[PDB]
Amino acid sequence: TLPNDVDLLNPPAELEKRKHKLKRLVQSPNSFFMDVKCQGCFNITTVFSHSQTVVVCGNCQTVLCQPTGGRARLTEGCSFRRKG
Amino acid sequence: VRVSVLNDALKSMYNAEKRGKRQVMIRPSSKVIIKFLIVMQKHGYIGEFEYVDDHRSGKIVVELNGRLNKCGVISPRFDVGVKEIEGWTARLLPSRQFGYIVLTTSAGIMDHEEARRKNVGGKVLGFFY
Amino acid sequence: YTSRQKIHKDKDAEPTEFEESVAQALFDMENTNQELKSELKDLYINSAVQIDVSGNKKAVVIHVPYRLRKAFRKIHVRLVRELEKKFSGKDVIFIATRRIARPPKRGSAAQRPRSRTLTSVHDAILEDVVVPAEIVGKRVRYRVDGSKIMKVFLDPKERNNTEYKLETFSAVYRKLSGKDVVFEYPIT
Amino acid sequence: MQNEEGQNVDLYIPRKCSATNRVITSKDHASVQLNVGHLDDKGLYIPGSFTTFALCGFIRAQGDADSALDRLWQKKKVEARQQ
Amino acid sequence: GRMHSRGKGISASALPYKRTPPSWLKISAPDVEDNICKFAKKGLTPSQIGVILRDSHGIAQVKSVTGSKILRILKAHGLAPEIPEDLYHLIKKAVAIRKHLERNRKDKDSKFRLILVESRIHRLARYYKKTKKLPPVWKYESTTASTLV
Amino acid sequence: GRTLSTKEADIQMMLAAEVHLGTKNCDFQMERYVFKRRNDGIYIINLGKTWEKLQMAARVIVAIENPKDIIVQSARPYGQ
Ligand SMILES: [K+]
Ligand SMILES: [K+]
Ligand SMILES: [Mg+2]
Ligand SMILES: [Mg+2]
Ligand SMILES: [Mg+2]
Repeated sequence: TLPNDVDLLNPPAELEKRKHKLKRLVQSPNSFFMDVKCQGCFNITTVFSHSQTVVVCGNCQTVLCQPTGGRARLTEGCSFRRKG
Repeated sequence: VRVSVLNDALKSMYNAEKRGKRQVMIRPSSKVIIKFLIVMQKHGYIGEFEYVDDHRSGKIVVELNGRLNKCGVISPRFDVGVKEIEGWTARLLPSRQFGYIVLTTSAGIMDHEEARRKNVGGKVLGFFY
Repeated sequence: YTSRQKIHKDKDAEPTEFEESVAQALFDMENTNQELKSELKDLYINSAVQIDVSGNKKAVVIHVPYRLRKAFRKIHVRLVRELEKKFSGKDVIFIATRRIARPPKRGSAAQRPRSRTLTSVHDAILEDVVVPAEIVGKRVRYRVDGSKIMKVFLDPKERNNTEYKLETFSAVYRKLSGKDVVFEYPIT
Repeated sequence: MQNEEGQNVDLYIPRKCSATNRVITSKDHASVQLNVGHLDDKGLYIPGSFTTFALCGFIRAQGDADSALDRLWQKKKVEARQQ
Repeated sequence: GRMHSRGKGISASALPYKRTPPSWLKISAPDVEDNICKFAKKGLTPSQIGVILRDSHGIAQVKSVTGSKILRILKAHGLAPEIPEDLYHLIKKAVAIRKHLERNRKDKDSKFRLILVESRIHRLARYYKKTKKLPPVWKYESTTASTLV
Repeated sequence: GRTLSTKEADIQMMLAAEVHLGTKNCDFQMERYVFKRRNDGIYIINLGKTWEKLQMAARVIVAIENPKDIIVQSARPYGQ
C-alpha cells in the first residue's frame, strides 16, 4: 500500500494481523490459552497454545498435547476451545 | 547500538519529508523528542503529532506539512553560552531571517532566539529549517 | 451504631453536609438491603465530593481508603446502581485515596517510591474512574495550538455499563488532574 | 519577500506542488498544471469554472502523481459540492 | 545483534498490553507463591517454574497475579540460589566443553567456543559483582569450576 | 422495469467487454485500484474506481478550450 493511502494510527485490522507480532503499532502475541478435554473424561484442563511441555490429565494420566516447533499438537481424541 | 533516539527521530522525519510522506513514525519516544517536536510545531514546521502508548518507550506519529527543509541533531551536545549563539547560528543556519537551533538550558528546551531573549545558555540539541 | 462510622475524614476533620448525606445513604444501604448487608459493615469512605459534568447534570465522586479498594471493587456495580437512584440521576465514582510526593530536591539523598509519583497516581486514578471498564489503549494528541487531548480505549464488554458515563468520566478526570481525556470503544 | 516599507521585492512568486509543497522552478519541464472542470446539476460543464492542481517533476517522476491527484481531487470535490 | 556471533534474529516474546490477570483465572496470589516455593524446593529454576505455570496452570504471567517476579518471591522466602541461574548455566556449559576438550585436543572449534563461553561468564560475573549478587571474593576458575556445580 | 442508472449500465457494458480482467502481476502503484486476486492469479479491477477515473478524465478533457490541443495516440494495433 502506498504510504499516503493509509493511516499509520488507524491501520486496517487485516494488515495488523498480517504484520509481525513485534512490528504492530502495539505489540501483541499470537498465542492463546485453550480448554482441552479428553475423549471420555469430563475433566477440563487449560493448555497454552504453544506449550513446551507434555501436558498430562491428572485423572486418566493421558497426554493432551505434544510440543512442536510452534503450536503444540493435541492428541487426536482430545478437543479444545479457545479460552479468552 | 541505539545511542541517540533524538537523532533517529529527526533522521526519520527528514527522510520522510524528502520522500514526500504525509506521516512518519518515531520509535522509541522520549520527552526530549516531544519537546523538540513541540518547538518545531510552535513555528509551523510540522502538523499535529500523536503519542502511542504500548507500555514501553512509546511511539509517535507526526504529520508533515512539507515546510521542513532539514532537521538534524548535533553530536556531541556542545556547551553553548549566550555569546556563542551567533557563531553557532552562522555555522548551522542557512540565513539570519529563518531557521532555529534547539538548545537545552536550565530553563528548559527552547530555540536559540528565546534563549537570547532570556539570556540563558546550555547545550545544543539540534536544528531545523 | 450511627452513620458517622461510615465516614473517616483525614485528620479527623468535620465533614460537610454532603459527606454526612452520603454516609447516611451508605448506612441505610447496609441496613435495609440484606444482600449488601454483609459487605458494607466494614466499608467506609474517606470523603465525598460533587462535580458538575453538564447542564442540569452533576456527578458525585467518593474517595475510599486505599486498603479497602479491592473490597469496594468487588461490590462496585451493585453499590453504584443502588446509590444512583438516590441522587436523582447523579453518577457515583469511587477513587482510592493516594498520596503524591514532590520530587526530591536536586542533590538530595531522599528516595521516593515510584508509586507516589504524580504520573503513577494519575494513571491509577484513570484506571479507577473507568471501573468496571478496562483500558485497552492510550493515545495522546498534541494539537498545533499547544493543547493535549488524550484518547482512552475501553473494552467493549462494559459498553452497557460505561457508555452513558463517558462525559462524567471526562469531567471527573479533568477536575482531578486537569487533563483533557476522551473515551472511545475499539471497533471489532 | 518584502521590504521594510512593505514593497514586494521578489521577481515573481513560483508555484508550489499541490501534493509535495515543493517549489516549482523555472526549468522544471516535468511539472504540469491541470484544470478539473465543474459540473452543474444536469452534468454540464460550466465554462470558466474548474479546480487547478500543479504537480512538480519530482512527484511525477516517482509515479505518485496519480494517487496524489486522485486524493486531492476527491477532497476538493467533497468541499466544492461536485458530485 | 548477537553478542558472540553475526546472528540478527529478532524472535522474542510479545507481552500483551493488558497487565491484569484473565477473568477465567481464579487462583490467588498467596496460592501462586506457595506453588512457586514448592517448585523451587523441588529444584526448579525460575524460568522452569514460569514455563510450567504457563503451560499447565494457566498463569500467563506470575507478576499479573502476584504483583512481583518469580525470583523476587523466591528471595523473599530464602529460596534464591547462591549463584544466579544464567551464570550457573554458562558455567555448566563451560565445564562440559572443557570435559569434552580433555579427550579431544585436535578439536580447535571447541577451544574457540570455550573462549567465547568463558568471556561471557566473566562479563556476567563482573556485572553480578557490581550489583552485589556475588561476594567480592567470588572468582571463576576453570580448574575447580566443576565443584561450583 | 427498474431502469438502470448511467453508472449501472456503464459498468454492465464494462463487464461485457471484460474491462475488469487484469494480468497476473500488479504494479505497486496500481494496487489501490485492484479489488482482489482470484485463485487463478488474475487481478480483478474495481470497476467503480474505473468509472470514477473515466469521469475525472472527461472533466479534465472538457475544460480544454480548443480540442485540437489534445493528442490521443495508440501504439498497439487494437487501439488505433
Ligand atoms: K557479534
Ligand atoms: K528465539
Ligand atoms: Mg540518555
Ligand atoms: Mg562485542
Ligand atoms: Mg536487530
